[PDB]
Amino acid sequence: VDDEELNAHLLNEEASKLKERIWIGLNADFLLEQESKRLKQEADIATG
Amino acid sequence: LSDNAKTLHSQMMSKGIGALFTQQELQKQMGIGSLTDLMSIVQELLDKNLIKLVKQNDELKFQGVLESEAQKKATMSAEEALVYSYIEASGREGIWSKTIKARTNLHQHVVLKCLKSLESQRYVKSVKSVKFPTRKIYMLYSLQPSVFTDGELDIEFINSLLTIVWRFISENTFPNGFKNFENGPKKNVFYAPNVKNYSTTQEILEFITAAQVANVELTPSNIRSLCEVLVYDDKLEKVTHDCYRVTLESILQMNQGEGEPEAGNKALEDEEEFSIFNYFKMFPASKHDKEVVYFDEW
Repeated sequence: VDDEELNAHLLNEEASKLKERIWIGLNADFLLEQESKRLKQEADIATG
Repeated sequence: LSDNAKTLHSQMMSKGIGALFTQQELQKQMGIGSLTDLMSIVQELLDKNLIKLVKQNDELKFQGVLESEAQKKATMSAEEALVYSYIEASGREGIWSKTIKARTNLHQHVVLKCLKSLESQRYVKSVKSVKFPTRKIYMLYSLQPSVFTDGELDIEFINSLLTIVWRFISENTFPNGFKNFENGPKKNVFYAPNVKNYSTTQEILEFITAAQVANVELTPSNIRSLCEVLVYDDKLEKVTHDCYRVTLESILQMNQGEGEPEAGNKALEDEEEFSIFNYFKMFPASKHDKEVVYFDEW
């Protein structure tokens, strides 16, 4: 399927941490609520 | 809050063990009326509430926690911190659902949404009783009271501890292997049964101390007394203090396994009452008046 599409999926490492910066800056509260919900679970499943 | 420095004065007077003398000093420092007015304001700023007794006024209770915040867990309602303050002073065991229904004469689904909205931040950490009459649950912290060393111990290791203390008292108050066969049992028992004639007298707890599993098995000589009462009403006589006398059913159902094989010594007398072994009557064979006689559905 070499029709300039297989050689254009991913770009380099340079303009990728900027995308990671955008994602962590915007989609942050849901990830914090998910990690805090995991912390809430592994708090309240210790006792019975 | 930040009204004045009297919040810091309340912290300094509520640091240690306080009483009515602390409030005597707090009214003794400055002029009385402004102190009473500002102290009423500070008590209206989510602080300690007074106590009506024979004495004038007491604190509640000794600490300076000051954590209700009145507006911020997830939403804003002046009903939730009330219910949290109701379950702060529950006491030893906890509070009922019918008790919190009886006070404040509210609905039950507001109690359910209090349950959910306070379980969302871990203040409904309950302790479960052995029985559930009316759900005696929902205390603050730590699952403290437990009404439970032998009560909540059901069921398998009660039987295991029962079997091993039965084995230990059977090997202490009687010798070890002289219950298997009748070839001179126990040798004129305990060597002409005089003044040797001993028993445990706290030695049973020493044998428990020799081996545990460290979950609930630190018994302060009271669960041992409960199992003592559990054993002298079935198969032990226990003349007055601590002399157990395990016998009169230990030998039969202890040496039935690999000690009492077939081709014995002599045939038994008819209707030995102290015997549970070899009682069968039918492959199917229940035609006529065999042993089908007992109680016959009166």
